[PDB]
Amino acid sequence: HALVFSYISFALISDKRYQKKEPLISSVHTKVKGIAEVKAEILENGMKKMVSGVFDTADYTFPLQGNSFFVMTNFIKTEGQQQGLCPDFPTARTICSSDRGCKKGRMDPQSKGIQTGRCVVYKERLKTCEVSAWCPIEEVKDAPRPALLNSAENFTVLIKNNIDFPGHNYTTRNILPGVNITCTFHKTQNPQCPIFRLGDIFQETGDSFSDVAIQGGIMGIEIYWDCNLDGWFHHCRPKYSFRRLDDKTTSESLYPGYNFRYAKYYKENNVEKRTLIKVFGIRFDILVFGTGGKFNVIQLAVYIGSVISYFGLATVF
Amino acid sequence: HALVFSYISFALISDKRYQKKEPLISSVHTKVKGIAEVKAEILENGMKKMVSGVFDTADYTFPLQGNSFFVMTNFIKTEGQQQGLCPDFPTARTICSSDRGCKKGRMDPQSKGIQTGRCVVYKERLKTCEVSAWCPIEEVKDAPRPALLNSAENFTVLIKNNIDFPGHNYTTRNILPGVNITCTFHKTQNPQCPIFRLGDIFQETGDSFSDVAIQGGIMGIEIYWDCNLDGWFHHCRPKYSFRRLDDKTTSESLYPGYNFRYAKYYKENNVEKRTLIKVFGIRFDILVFGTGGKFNVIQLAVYIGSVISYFGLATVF
Amino acid sequence: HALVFSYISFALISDKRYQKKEPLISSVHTKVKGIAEVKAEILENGMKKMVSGVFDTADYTFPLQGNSFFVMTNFIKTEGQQQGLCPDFPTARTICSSDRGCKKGRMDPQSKGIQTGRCVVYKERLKTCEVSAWCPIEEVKDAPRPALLNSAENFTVLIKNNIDFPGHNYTTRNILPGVNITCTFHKTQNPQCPIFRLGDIFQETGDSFSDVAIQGGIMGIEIYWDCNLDGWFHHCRPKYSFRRLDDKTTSESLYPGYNFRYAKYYKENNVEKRTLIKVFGIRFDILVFGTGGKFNVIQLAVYIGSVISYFGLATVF
Ligand SMILES: *[C@@H]1O[C@H](CO)[C@@H](O)[C@H](O)[C@H]1NC(C)=O
Ligand SMILES: *[C@@H]1O[C@H](CO)[C@@H](O)[C@H](O)[C@H]1NC(C)=O
Ligand SMILES: *[C@@H]1O[C@H](CO)[C@@H](O)[C@H](O)[C@H]1NC(C)=O
Ligand SMILES: *[C@@H]1O[C@H](CO)[C@@H](O)[C@H](O)[C@H]1NC(C)=O
Ligand SMILES: *[C@@H]1O[C@H](CO)[C@@H](O)[C@H](O)[C@H]1NC(C)=O
Ligand SMILES: *[C@@H]1O[C@H](CO)[C@@H](O)[C@H](O)[C@H]1NC(C)=O
Repeated sequence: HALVFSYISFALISDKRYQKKEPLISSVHTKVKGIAEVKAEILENGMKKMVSGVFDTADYTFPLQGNSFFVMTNFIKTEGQQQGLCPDFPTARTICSSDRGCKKGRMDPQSKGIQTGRCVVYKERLKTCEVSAWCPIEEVKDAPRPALLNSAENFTVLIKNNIDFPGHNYTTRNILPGVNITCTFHKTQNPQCPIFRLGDIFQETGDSFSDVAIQGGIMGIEIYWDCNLDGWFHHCRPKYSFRRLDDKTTSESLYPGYNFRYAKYYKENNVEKRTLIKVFGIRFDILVFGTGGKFNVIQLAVYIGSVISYFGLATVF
Repeated sequence: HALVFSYISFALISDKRYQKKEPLISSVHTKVKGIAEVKAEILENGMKKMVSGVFDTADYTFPLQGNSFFVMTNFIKTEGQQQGLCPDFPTARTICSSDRGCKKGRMDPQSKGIQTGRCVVYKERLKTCEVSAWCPIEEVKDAPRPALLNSAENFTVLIKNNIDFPGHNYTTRNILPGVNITCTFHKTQNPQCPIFRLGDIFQETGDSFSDVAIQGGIMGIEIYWDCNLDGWFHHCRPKYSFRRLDDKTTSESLYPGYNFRYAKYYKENNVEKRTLIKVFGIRFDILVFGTGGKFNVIQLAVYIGSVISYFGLATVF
Repeated sequence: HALVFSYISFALISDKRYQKKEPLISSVHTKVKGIAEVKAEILENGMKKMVSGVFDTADYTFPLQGNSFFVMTNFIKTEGQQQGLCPDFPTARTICSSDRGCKKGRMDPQSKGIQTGRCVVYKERLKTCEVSAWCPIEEVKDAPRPALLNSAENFTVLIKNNIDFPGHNYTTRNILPGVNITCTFHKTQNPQCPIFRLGDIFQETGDSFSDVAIQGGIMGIEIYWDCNLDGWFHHCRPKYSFRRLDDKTTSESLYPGYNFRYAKYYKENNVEKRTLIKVFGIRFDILVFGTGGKFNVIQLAVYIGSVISYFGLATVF
């Protein structure tokens, strides 16, 4: 009988039924470091071109917005586009035998322009449907074989997190004072180091960083706060985990990976022009979840409220 | 008497008091499709101008940041601005009879520059207060009558959501494998289709897409997760709803609609210049709320704790 | 004895144990107003330069993304950078006595380029390690003494918040209809005014706006919703508080303040060039927390469930 009430008291102790718990408030500030040297050969419009250059922080990333940041790992440039008419890029949907194959005004999800209803030669007696759009249309080409910014895994993101508990008067930050900032997070050797190498993140989740860096993906950093605001036992430290939020579908229809089309408008020869940059990379979403706990009498009097009935039926047997 | 305890047991079953519930973690990835052909006539500075051009994804949208994305539906361009002095645009506040009407250094919330304290002619013996700013000052003109990118309603946003339950070992995604991705969400015909036409969203909420697209607004996509992590009955699917978060005030003071001023800096003739683009559109905020539920003994022993007292008083009558 | 049951009933009344509480859904829309006149003298590469110009909304801010916005308060420009080789900027780590001091391919976290392994003169027989990068390398210089956009504190952010309670059928907005929008938030004189002067925010938190505006920081706006969805007593208004989320470390290693490196690519003389803008400012994170409360029988029958045991043991004494 009494051991049953020690099981109730156990449920209280271990389940922290005596504590009030409150959802944590998270603010995030991330600063990434590293530079990537890009020397590769890439064929554009059937002509080989040499891509050489250095990429510093400004060239491959922007500031954190909404608790997530992005790291361009690959890209494709289509310079000199300008408003006009041009034959769409040859694909199963763009290729026409005669003017009747193209319907004027038609626009297909794969096309970047509105059809003109006319069939015209793209190259060497091979005709696609003419469209109106930014010309010439970007190639329906795959990303470079090895990701141009393959060095991305060697980069290091420094994460600084500030968690607040409105219910209590308690606020704290990921980086406690006086810690040795020279470190690299390790599941075991540096569980509280806020410097994270990207390749390490991809290994922890068991995903090859290069593969994802070719077409892009969405990684995810989780920060757990099981904080105890009690004077007796008080613990409040983060728990870093890693999960690949990216879907990994691998189906043209579900737009696999992570990539977006960036536009850089400029004027040349009194003409309105636009360089189009298809950008691939990993987007890192930082997910911070917390629960603050303190001693509460009302919760112990309600838990007592249930335990006194449980006690009456326990004594009835 | 016993029917009272069947009412308690009912409250348990229907209220899921036996389950532990946990807040869901949401990651969002949105890819929008569609292109808008813009041919319209718009008067700038008293002179008619012809706006013709095609707008692809890159021209009217940027990537999702913070679980929300934006779709430019209208705009106004003020090309060639450069640092200098110019007479402010004529309005009830800018118009002066004499140099005494303007105070040097004064800046009014409607003005885009600091007054020079001098009264100067803007056009045809009509004087406004001279200011220092990007010159010439953007017209205090209304947005184009029909939204230039009125085609926006025909666009389709594909939403991909990944929800995780840290408490459990359970993670899932909006798009289950093998589904027919060729679809358009319908309240009844496609409750799980993640392709959403914008016009459909505006109809569901009962707002004309054109009206909002003229001056801009903030729409809102809600995704409900009432997931049951029990082995007996396990359900975990999203519930799409639509709500217009935009205020719809219609008062100059409350800055109605959604619009922002974008700056494009460029150099011409060894001069620093800036094209100013007032941008109008709908911002789409994706709100994902979830609750995961599993069987918990401590909660059933505490609910039992209350139900045994309720039982004692029920028997006392 | 009975006073004990009035203490239980008190815990019910004051703790609102009879109510079901639900987490609030927050949407935020912020429009900032103000313009800053920048006239200052700043030395670049050992030569004095005069920075004069006006800065309107477009020049110093972008739209809210993820419930936070940014206000550039200071900056440093490095115009004309272009891909090439150049001697790194002289610092304790870049300075070399001989070619042996530099290792080819080496890249240090402070460096913005990959070393060429060669020691070259930066200026006046003082040699740094040659690197490949955007040349010339940005100066390792401190921000301007008084923040160029020191006027930032006089700016006014208008915040418009829309909170929804999915559980109930209840939705509301920060700005109730018909209120006098002409106001400035005051802890006591305007607790519901949604116009916030920045300097006021920094004073409330007890931080000098100028100091933070020199190197940058992360401020934080909190909006409390302790809403009561009961018909008897119904209150649903926001509670504005201010907290400095910024860390304030003041250690080179922890990247103190708030600043990022922005890149503006342009072409000159058939050459690829890049103006680099180190941007400093305050990022304002808007934290909205809410709890909606209504009357619930199941919660009053479970609280009664605990209170009937508490009653039995109370009577046992
Ligand atoms: C990344 O760094 C490792 C050393 O940690 C090096 O062996 C490897 O070659 C580097 N890879 C790239 C692409 O820079
Ligand atoms: C930090 O740790 C590294 C070794 O990981 C050591 O070389 C360095 O001296 C330490 N610095 C401080 C300040 O403790
Ligand atoms: C949008 O598409 C519909 C067909 O679904 C068409 O009737 C309508 O004219 C289109 N409107 C615009 C502005 O493209
Ligand atoms: C998907 O559904 C459409 C009809 O809505 C049909 O035409 C198409 O063949 C289907 N595809 C698959 C793979 O089921
Ligand atoms: C800010 O405004 C105050 C008046 O409210 C004025 O006294 C002060 O000089 C202004 N400072 C700047 C930097 O504009
Ligand atoms: C708003 O209050 C100000 C004083 O703070 C007053 O001058 C103005 O007339 C008021 N406007 C309205 C519409 O109440």
